[PDB]
Amino acid sequence: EVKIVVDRDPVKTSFEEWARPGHFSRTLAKGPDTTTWIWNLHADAHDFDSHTGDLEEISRKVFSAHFGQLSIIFLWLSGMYFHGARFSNYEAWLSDPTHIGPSAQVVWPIVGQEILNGDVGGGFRGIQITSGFFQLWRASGITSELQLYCTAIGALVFAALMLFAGWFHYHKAAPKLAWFQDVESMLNHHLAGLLGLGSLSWAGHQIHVSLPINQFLDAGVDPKEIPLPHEFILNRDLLAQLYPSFAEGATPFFTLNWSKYAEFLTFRGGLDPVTGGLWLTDIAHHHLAIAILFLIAGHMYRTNWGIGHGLKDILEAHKGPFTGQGHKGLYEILTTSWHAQLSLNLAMLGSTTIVVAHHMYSMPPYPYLATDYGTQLSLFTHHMWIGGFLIVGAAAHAAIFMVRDYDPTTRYNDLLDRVLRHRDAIISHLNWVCIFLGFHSFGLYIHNDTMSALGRPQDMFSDTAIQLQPIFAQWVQNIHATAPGVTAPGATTSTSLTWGGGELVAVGGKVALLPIPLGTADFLVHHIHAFTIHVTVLILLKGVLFARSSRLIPDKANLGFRFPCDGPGRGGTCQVSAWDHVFLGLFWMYNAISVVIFHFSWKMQSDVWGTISDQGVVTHITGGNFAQSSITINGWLRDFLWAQASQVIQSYGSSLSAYGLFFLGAHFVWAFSLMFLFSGRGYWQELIESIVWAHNKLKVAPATQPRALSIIQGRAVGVTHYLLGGIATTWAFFLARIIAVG
Amino acid sequence: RQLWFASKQSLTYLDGTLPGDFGFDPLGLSDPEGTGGFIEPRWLAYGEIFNGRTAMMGVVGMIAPEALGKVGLVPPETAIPWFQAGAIPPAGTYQYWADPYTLFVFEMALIGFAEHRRLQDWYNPGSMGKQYFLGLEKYLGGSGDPAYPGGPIFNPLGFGTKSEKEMKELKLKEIKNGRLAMLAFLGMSLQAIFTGVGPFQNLLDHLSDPVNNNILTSLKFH
Amino acid sequence: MRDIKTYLSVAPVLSTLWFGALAGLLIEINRLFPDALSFPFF
Amino acid sequence: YIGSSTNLIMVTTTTLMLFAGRFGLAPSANRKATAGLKLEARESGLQTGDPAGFTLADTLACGAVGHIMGVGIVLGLKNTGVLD
Ligand SMILES: CC1=C(/C=C/C(C)=C/C=C/C(C)=C/C=C/C=C(C)/C=C/C=C(C)/C=C/C2=C(C)CCCC2(C)C)C(C)(C)CCC1
Repeated sequence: EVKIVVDRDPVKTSFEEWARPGHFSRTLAKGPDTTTWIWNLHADAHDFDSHTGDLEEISRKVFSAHFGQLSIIFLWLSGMYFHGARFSNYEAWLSDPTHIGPSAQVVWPIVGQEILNGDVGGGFRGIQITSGFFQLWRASGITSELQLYCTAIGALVFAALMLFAGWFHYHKAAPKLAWFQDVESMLNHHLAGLLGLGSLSWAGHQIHVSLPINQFLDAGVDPKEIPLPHEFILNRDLLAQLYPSFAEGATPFFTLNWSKYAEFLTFRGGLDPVTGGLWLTDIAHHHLAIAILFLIAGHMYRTNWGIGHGLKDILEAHKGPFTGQGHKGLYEILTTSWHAQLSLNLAMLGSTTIVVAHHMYSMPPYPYLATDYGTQLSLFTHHMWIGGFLIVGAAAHAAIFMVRDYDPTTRYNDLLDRVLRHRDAIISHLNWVCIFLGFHSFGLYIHNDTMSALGRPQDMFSDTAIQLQPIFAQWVQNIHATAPGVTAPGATTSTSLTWGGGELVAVGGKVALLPIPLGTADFLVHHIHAFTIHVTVLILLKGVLFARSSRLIPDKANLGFRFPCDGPGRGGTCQVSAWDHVFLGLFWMYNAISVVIFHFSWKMQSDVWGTISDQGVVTHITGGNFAQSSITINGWLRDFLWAQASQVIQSYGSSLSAYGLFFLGAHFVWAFSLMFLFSGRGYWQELIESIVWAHNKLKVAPATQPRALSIIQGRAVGVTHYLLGGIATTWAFFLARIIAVG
Repeated sequence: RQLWFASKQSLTYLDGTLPGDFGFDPLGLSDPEGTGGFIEPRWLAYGEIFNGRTAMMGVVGMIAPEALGKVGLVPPETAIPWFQAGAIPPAGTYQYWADPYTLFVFEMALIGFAEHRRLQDWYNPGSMGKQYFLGLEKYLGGSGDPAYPGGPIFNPLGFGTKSEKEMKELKLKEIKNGRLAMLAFLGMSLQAIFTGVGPFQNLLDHLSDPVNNNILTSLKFH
Repeated sequence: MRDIKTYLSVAPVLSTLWFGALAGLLIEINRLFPDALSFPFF
Repeated sequence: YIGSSTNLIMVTTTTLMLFAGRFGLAPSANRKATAGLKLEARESGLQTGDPAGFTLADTLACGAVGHIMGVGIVLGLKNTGVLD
């Protein structure tokens, strides 16, 4: 069956190699005859599958690499907790979080950057932050710098431990194949073990530490004399004072009359007006139910005993009439090629990151989070960016799998075979859908702008003119606002407040959430999003499906994954490798994310965020001009892009001045990218040649023969600089604007 | 081999090498396809021996003081449950002939000396009887197997007279008493975590009143 | 040992330490001569 | 509080689950059910004292499932008092 088989001490911890670069690649280890060697060295370091031919060694290598990654993550967490401990105003922030700006970074007074340590309130000076740690540290009842300090220490310990574990598992006790390739027990554990018990232990930490101290702070007390956590579990009488049921030990649970615990485990829903956040009772019930669900899920597959399924015994049964034999053998494909798994997991992880970004703003989990505007905004846009990048990586590695490790002779399948057998139909129909959406979602904006600039407003696309109504969205919102009436009696309000029914939650003269109406502008922006997503999918899916062989080049696969072209023959064959398909799709994903985040910023600052008067009149941060100025590109310039770019541009000579400076460098690089994206190579090669002559004239010609970057590396550096410029520009814009006005 | 809840991965390596193999291992840990460091069957027998011995000593000692206090002449100055002796600060403490912490690190250093030397012997058997040790050198060679050291330092009276059968009896006795002491220790500690009054007083209770049956209450308290 | 010496003589780490030392020198000069615009020695 | 709703429900569910196992009415350790029928018993190699080959896994899995089905059929207690 399945056992603990491993091997002993393959590679010794000897520095013999560190002084010899490129030991892994036979060609690289010979020596740098030119300068392209030092590019090619970094370029293929992590390329494990091109260093061997057996999956055992590359599996060991990736097992060690995961430990390296985890060590870096732990070190980052430790740095964060430290800087919170020794360099923040966290205690003053806890004193009253309504109007005290979270700052967690000071700068040394050397070169005039003292102005960076701007006024943040609470007798502190420091660069304001928007990471949003403080809402978490108030949720977990840290409420003391000693806790941050010791947590940073423990994080450092875990980091060193993981680094050790890595070194040991690669060098000394290397796992074997029948361990890795055994996915049944891995699924079994990770379902039951990691996620379930994780959520369970967190529910523990919440019901036994957070809930009481948070309730006390909501009652209003200086956290100095707030009783320490362990003094809430050792002596029961405190929790007894809080929750009568909680003073009944464990009888009401075991004896199946769970309703007694109804006080601290409940299903209220909505938000908590004391902090706008979620009712921690609800989130505790959530984490606990999720723990139980993962535990009961974990027991699916047979591992050693006689019960349970087998991932081979599940696929082959499914075989429909149209497709034929079904998923037979697919189990072998997804167990014999790492790149396949990397692609699948990257896709699912990007999608989950996006849905996390979405669910965050509309249901603020933490307390006093939906009122620190910049934090909410920055979190949402960061998660969106991460999701986009993960998705593109998924597509790229899927293409790499399609090229290298796919083969019908032994890694056969009858499903993917059919899929590839009609690729042309797929790409054609997706292309036509892309054209259709492009037309009927952007030409609408063009028509609206034109009919505006021609003095014919009553022929526009808006509520006051020829009208388009997003009826399905309002239908769903009505349903979600009337569902807690009959369908979900156990709830108290709608699942969130953004559903089109209820009241508004406002703390400290500022609003946090309220109903959200949808106008024709929302219809148009949603169709823009749909179109751009469809085009990115078109690019990447075409790349994957045509990575093997196209009707232009018959044997593309033999030429490898990443090569620049196939010469200028047959009318020119530039950018045919799947690698170049990903190079293209990157820009379109960037554009999709950019327009999405702009739409989000405008919609929030024009319909939700803002301040509330003493009487109750709302005056939003931007005045609520969305439904009347999002329908013209010229509007986007005037109402949003130009106007709300003030705070970044007057930012010189103030605390926010750093956000100003980047706003130029971001643009600059942004420029710079074109120089690599537009030019070619031969020109630069000849220029380098003349420069080498000019040097050689002075007996300075270096033996590391200069060489203009190879084509693929040129495109890579170009796209990297371009993404950097764009993202840094929107980053500076967002931070400066929101943290200045809000 | 009195089979109590065995399996086949047990019998893959539990072929009767440990003194008195009963055949009880559903999981099948030490399967010898790849010998896991510290999962070696030799190491497993070593571990059961060492653990059971420590548990015997602990079950005697933790219970000794208060128990003796009952109708004995060890003063009530130490009439305290083992889990209230001071090892569990949320229970009790005591003023000793030093402070708590330095005492702990000192005893840790001593036990570390002993067990480090024992482990070094484990790796290289007999190899302690070479280096200068201010005497004691001509004793620590052991009886070959680190499992069973022997030696007049650890064989004073003299048993297993001319025999391996007598050693087999004495030794079965060892495994049985180790497992029994393990059970008794674990039970005392669980009562302590759930009852809260102390083992010997629990006997004081369960001598007369049968109705106790505190699994019925399942009351979880400090 | 000599292997780690030849590794340390590889341009990345040497360059990082050299640049760190140079930057430290410059920032220390700036500390000991704030804003240092002209050459007020001759 | 013994013999009441909770007691009787839990005991009857778990005992009927164990009987379905031991008599051939459950797809336990040495029985894997197909799309339809169940009687496809095949061995795992887990010989135990039970005369029908019941290891210390199926006699635990059937118990877990019986307790789950019991808790589920009882905590729909909308007709015997929402509080006991
Ligand atoms: C006749 C006979 C016999 C038998 C007997 C019997 C019938 C017994 C029973 C037994 C049993 C009776 C067992 C049981 C088991 C059970 C279990 C093992 C359970 C578990 C449970 C759990 C674990 C739970 C869980 C949970 C929780 C905790 C919460 C949430 C929900 C749930 C439910 C999931 C013998 C063998 C003696 C011998 C021969 C003759």
